[PDB]
Amino acid sequence: STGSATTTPIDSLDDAYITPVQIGTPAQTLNLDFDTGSSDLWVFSSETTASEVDGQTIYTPSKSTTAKLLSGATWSISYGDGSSSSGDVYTDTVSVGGLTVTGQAVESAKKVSSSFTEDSTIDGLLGLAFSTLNTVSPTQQKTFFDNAKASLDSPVFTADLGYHAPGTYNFGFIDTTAYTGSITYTAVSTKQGFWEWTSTGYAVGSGTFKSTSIDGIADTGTTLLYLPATVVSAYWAQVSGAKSSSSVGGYVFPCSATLPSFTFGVGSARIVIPGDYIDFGPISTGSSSCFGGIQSSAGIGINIFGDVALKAAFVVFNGATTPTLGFASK
Repeated sequence: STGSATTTPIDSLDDAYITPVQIGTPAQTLNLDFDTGSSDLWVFSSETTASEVDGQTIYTPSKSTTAKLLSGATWSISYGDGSSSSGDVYTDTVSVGGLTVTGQAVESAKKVSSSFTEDSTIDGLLGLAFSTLNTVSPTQQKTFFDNAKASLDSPVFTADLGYHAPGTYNFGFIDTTAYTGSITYTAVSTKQGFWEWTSTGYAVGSGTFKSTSIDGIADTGTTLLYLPATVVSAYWAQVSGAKSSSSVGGYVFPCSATLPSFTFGVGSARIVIPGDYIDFGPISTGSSSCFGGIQSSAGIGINIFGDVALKAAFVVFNGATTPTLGFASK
């Protein structure tokens, strides 16, 4: 089997991407944030504290003839951005782009943090990291991909995120028309539960490539590119007037600037992030100070190849017995 679904930016900045997901019988379609940095499929629901729902579409398990309470199971998750959610668990039928999993754990939120409430466009998350990170207790549950894997034509999914435009998540096949050149594959460590890999270096604009190993995670659920402070300083030094602002929470730059590109290495291959992908717009409405899309990972504890990086590539998440990651230009 295979599946193919379009993923759509939630706003004009590509702050996140939503993908429609069918849950239950009859189907209830929710728009979920596919997150290769976590491993829980959780949704706003009829159980979510009413004051914490503000415009989201909810899953109502009592209206699904295939929903079953997973007795005694609870979940609770905290994300790197400080947000969180928790609740109980159903199993139900879940379909993405024509690919169906029966008995998928659907984590129903009883509580969500303010950031989730305040974002009316995201109805929940669909985790695509390794199932070892799943938070369900006392019996850990499998991700949608893990459940689908054996049925897929090939044990892979691909992320093809757009810049200020829709893109595609495919399951079970590689669309050879979706990228240019070849796909370069690189080793993955699953030791921390992430799609963790090592970039071979970087360049800023038309500058020379610096060969240096940068361990980080391919994370579709993180907006920005978070890299070591040395790398980030080298980038922003090429933008007149750019500075790190403790008050704002990162590097800012004059909105009148033209940003240089940023290249990262995948083995001997190179992925170029155009400068415009690095612009996250005014820090507040009407400001002429703009927020940068490349930020320091110092104090995160890990480097994160988030959407800024991934949307410059066609990315293969290869879930073979020994997982790997592939990157192609597009």
